[PDB]
Amino acid sequence: MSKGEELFTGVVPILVELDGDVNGHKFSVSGEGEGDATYGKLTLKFICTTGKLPVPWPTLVTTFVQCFSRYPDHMKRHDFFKSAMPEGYVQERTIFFKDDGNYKTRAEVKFEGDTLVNRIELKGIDFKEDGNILGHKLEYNFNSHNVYIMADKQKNGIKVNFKIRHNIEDGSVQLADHYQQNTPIGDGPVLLPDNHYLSTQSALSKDPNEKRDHMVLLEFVTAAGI
Repeated sequence: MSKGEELFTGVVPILVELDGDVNGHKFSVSGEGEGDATYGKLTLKFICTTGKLPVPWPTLVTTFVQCFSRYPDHMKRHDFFKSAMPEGYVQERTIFFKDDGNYKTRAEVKFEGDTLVNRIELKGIDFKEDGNILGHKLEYNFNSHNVYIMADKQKNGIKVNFKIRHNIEDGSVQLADHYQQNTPIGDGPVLLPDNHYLSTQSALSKDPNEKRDHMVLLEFVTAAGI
C-alpha cells in the first residue's frame, strides 16, 4: 500500500540539472546516474557544463533525491519522499555558511517518464571573494551525519534541518547550516511522518578519464530513529 513505493522497486535512472549564480558567478551542472532505494544506494556523476565550477564541489552535494533513502520495513509509513511520486515535490533550501555567504535553492523532484529528475536553480549571495568557498579552501571529502525530519501540517509536507561540517585544508572546519522545506507537487495524498532522521554517508571521487570539471558521488542513506 503505497503510491510511490512501487516506483522504487528496482534501479531508477536519475537526471540532475542545476542553474546557479553565486555572487554573479554563473554556471551550470548536469548529472546522470542511478538509485536503488532497496539498498539506499545512489551513484551520480556531475559535470560543470559552463567550464570550471565557481564554488567547491563539496558545497553542492546536498543540493544535487532523498526518495532513494532506504526506509526499514517498520518505518515505511514515514516515507514522505516516495509517497509524493510520481507527481513529485518541491525541495527548497537556505544554506548558511558560517562567517560567509548563503545559498538559496529551489528544486523540483519528479519522474519524467521513467527517469527521476532533479531540476534546480541556485542563488548564492554575500560570499567572501576570499572565503573558504570562493577561496576554494575546502577539502574534497564529506563526513557522515544525520538529517532530521519532522512533519509540517496535516496534508502538507516536511521540514528538515541539519548541519554539514566541511573540512578546511588547515584542519579547521566550515559549517553549513541547512534549512529545508518539502512540498508535494500535486493535490494527491502524501505520507506525513513522525520525527525521525536519516543517516547519510557519502564518498566523493574523481573519474580519471574525465577531462571536464566534475564530481563522482556515491551516497548511502538509511532512515532511523524509530
